[PDB]
Parts: sequence; structure tokens; C-alpha cells
Amino acid sequence: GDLVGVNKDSYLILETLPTEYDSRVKAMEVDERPTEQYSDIGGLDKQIQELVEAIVLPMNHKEKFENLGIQPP
Amino acid sequence: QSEQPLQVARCTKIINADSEDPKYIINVKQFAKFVVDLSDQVAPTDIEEGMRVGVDRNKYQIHIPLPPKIDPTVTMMQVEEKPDVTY
Repeated sequence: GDLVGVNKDSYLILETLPTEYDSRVKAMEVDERPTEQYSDIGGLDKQIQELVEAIVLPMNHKEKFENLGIQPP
Repeated sequence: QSEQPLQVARCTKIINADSEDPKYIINVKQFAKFVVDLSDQVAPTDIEEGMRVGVDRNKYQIHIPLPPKIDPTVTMMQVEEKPDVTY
């Protein structure tokens, strides 16, 4: 199940292609990188704390979990 | 008859590019998927992904990028006129 570059006439394998990815999946990638810092949201600070402590820290400090040793959520 | 040295120019769809070189990858529409190269009368920039480009029939090379598919049953709801109704 691998993509390879094959000659048309000889039918001989030439190269090795990276992946089978749809153009729509490539279109789903975020590249604009918007700007909305946490000071733009008011009155929802506890939910911001819960979200950041749930998601951003598994992205940043993984050893802090496994020293306690449980699972990331 | 001076348009007889012109070209049939079959159109396609691009998946992705490769690195250090153009080395472009194309799904035509039904035939197959081919790895191609660009011709010399192109710009190496505006050949980005998901882009309906006209490709040579013989040598399989990209010539012109174009607007995408518009689903022509949606083309016929632009108004194209102005009905005369005043304020």
C-alpha cells in the first residue's frame, strides 16, 4: 500500500512518494494564524484556566504528568 | 490556422508539490495520477495545491493555472442583469 513512481512504458519502480492525502484535508490546515489573546475574552476566566490546564500543558510539560504518572486527558 | 500550432491543453487538479525542485503531483480527473514537471513559460510560484491547471497531453506538463470548479448549476444564480425597480 505505498505510492511509488513508476515508468509508464517499462513499468519499473523509480521513486517513493510521501503520502495519500486529499486536497481538502490540505485545505483544512490552519495557516492564517489569527490573533486573539486571552485578554479579548472577559468573564470566562475559570473555563480558560480549565482549557489551558487541560490541553496546553500536555503539549508543553509531559514529564510533569508522568512523574505523577497517570494519563493526559 | 495560426491557431493550429496551438495546443489541446487538458485540465487537471494538483495534490501537492515536492522539495528542492518543482516535481509536481497531479490527479487528472479520472485517468490516473502522474508526477509531472512545469514548462518554461510558467511562474514557479502560482502552482499551489488544489489548483485546476492546464496540462499538456503528450509530455504532461503544467501551463496555466485557472479558477476552480464552480458547479455550473450555481453559475446561473448570479443576476447578470438589473431589474428596473426604483426607490
